[PDB]
Amino acid sequence: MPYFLLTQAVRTGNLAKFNQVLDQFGEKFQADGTYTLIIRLRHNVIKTGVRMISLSYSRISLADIAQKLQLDSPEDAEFIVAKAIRDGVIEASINHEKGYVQSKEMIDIYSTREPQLAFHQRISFCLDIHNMSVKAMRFP
Amino acid sequence: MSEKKQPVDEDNWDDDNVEDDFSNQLRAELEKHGYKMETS
Amino acid sequence: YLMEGSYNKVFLAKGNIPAESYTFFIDILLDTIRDEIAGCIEKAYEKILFTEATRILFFNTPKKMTDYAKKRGWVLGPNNYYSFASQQQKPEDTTIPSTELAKQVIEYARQLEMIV
Amino acid sequence: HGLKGLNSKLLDIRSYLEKVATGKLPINHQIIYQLQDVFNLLPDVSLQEFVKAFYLKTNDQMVVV
Amino acid sequence: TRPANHRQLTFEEIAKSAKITVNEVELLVMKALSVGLVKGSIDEVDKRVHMTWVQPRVLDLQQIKGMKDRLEFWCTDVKSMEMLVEHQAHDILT
Repeated sequence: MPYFLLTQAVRTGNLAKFNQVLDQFGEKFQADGTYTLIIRLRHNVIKTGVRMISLSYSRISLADIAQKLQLDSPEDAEFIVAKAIRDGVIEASINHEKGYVQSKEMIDIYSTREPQLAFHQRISFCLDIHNMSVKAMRFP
Repeated sequence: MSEKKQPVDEDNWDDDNVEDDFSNQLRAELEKHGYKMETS
Repeated sequence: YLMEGSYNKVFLAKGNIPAESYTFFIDILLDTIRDEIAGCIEKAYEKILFTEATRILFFNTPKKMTDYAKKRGWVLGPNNYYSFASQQQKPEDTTIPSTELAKQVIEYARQLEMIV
Repeated sequence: HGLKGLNSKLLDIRSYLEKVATGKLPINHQIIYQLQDVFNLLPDVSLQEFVKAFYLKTNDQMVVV
Repeated sequence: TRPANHRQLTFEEIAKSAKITVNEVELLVMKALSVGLVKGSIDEVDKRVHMTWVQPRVLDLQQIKGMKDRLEFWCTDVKSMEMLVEHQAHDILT
């Protein structure tokens, strides 16, 4: 129960809700020794919050996503999106005047590319089990 | 296991996975969406 | 604060530290942050104004941003900086990988013959 | 098909070069270059001129894989 | 003459060699369709004339030398990678 509502505050980007979970439910976390992540999980949730918005919208403005994710300032938003591009999280282009962020739909992943290339690992996974069944059959 | 370390230390439950998304987001909601009628 | 990033909040916390002896390391903490202004901010932004980049770099008109105009290259514009051209290098990415796609079918058809 | 296909390729292309040297006639004529140019619908030379057949190359391997 | 393709051709190139005006390129290349030297349909959006098949005529001493360059090149390229098909896949056959 103390560890339950935690992930329920991870799905949301509210700071007041996330910090209240750490205060009340932090006692249960002491026995687990999981406190290492609580400092870096704040940076994890802000990536989930921006991924929720970036996947739901074509263009997302920095000023509109500012208070919606409550970054509260334009300057640190330029620092987050910069590191989001460094981590390959977001494809969004940014037009700096005030500024604002203007992105576009990413495509061309298509069909002929990803599924057949992933199927190389799928069949190589399956054909090995054919040997695993033969090896297990040889003992009896 | 029971060996080694670990011994030392429809239903509504299934819908509760989605239902908790209603708790932290947009309530249910009737009243607010019912108040939006006369707003604009 | 390095994940904010800071820049700003670090230097405000750099005002009061016990520390003690951190004075030598916060100078190296500078250089590892200072070279990130060029690395982090782009790619990719369009154009950022002159004094906007100076707000993070502090000073007044240092030779560091002058060294950036050399190192980055990138662009030195009047009263502004540009990312031309464009945003940058315009990746296609390549029409060559159609080759290696035929290479993937080589060993893939071979795995179908291994069973057989 | 590569062996027997490209060996007669080399045997004839060496005799076709021999034409200018000696053994002329055969001029031939004209049957030699005529159907060779029918072979020329695709050369295929550098590099493969498959820009239109590139996406179609893997697209034929699409469902087979 | 060229190895092409480089199959579809731009009207300005026909307007260079054949030195014909843009409005007359239609009658030009489409009449060759009935003669039978080329069957290639014409792309009239960019006004580029596409070619199909080919009409060979005679031969020259530079054509044989030009042949051995671009003919045997098909022989040396395919047989080189054909050995790669023989090399790796001879084990799964035996």
